[PDB]
Parts: sequence; structure tokens; C-alpha cells
Amino acid sequence: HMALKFEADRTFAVKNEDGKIMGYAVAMEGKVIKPLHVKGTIDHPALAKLKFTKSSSYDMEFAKLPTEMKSDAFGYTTEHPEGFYNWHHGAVQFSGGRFTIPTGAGGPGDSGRPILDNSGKVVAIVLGGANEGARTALSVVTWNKKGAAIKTTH
Repeated sequence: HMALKFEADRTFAVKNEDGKIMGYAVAMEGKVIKPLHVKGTIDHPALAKLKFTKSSSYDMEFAKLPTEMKSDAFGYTTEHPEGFYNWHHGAVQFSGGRFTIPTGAGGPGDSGRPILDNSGKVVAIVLGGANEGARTALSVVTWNKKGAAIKTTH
């Protein structure tokens, strides 16, 4: 058998030719999903071979996950009450209908990262951020109870 793995693979860097991280893709709900504007390749042997469907109106592109990758994907939840959430760089506020973070928590290369509740479900995917000074308001994709995509930008 090949070395035993002990962690689930579900967030993947997207890199240009130089190896610069341009953003992220996630495995979630049977798909690999990434922002369309995030340009480059996923350094994963199975994902890099997939043919992606573009949905430019949500700044999204996606493909069906390889079967062996399905069990390890994020779950999504439509429930996002006002409060605080989590991402790689710390707390993400949800208030007044917007996700915000402290300015400079992000970087240019963090597009495509998920925002998660405390149970570890994804509530949104980050597209970008508008710098408003102390706070940065995030542009995100969410999906409703019918599974319909929603892009919200500030």
C-alpha cells in the first residue's frame, strides 16, 4: 500500500507557471469549485486533469469530483445567522448582510478560500474584498435552499 494518509484533502492551491499561489479551489458537495478569475493550475494529479464548467456570472468554475475524493469534501450549509465565522486568517463577521474581515487579514492570493461555521460547514466562498479602511467587505458566493448560486459583491 501507498504511505497512509491521516488528513482529508479539500482545499487546494491554484498556481501559475512560476508556482505563485493565485488562489484556492475546494472540494465541496461532490464538486471541485474555484473562482473563475483565479488563473492557473491545481497541483493535484486528479484535479488537474478535470474539465471545468465556467459560470462567469458568479465568477465560478467547477467540475465533478473524482469518486475517491467525494467523502473528504466540505459540507455546505445555507444557515448563516448574524455573528462570527472562521477562515484561514481568523474571524469573519457576518452583519448587515455582509461578510467582513479586518483589513490586511487577507492577501491577494486568498480568493477561493471558504468561510466556515464552528461545526466546520462552509457558509460561503471568498471571491474578493473591498478595502474600506479598518474593515474589508468580502465579495462571496453562497447558495440558497434550492441550491441556486448567489454572488454578493460590495
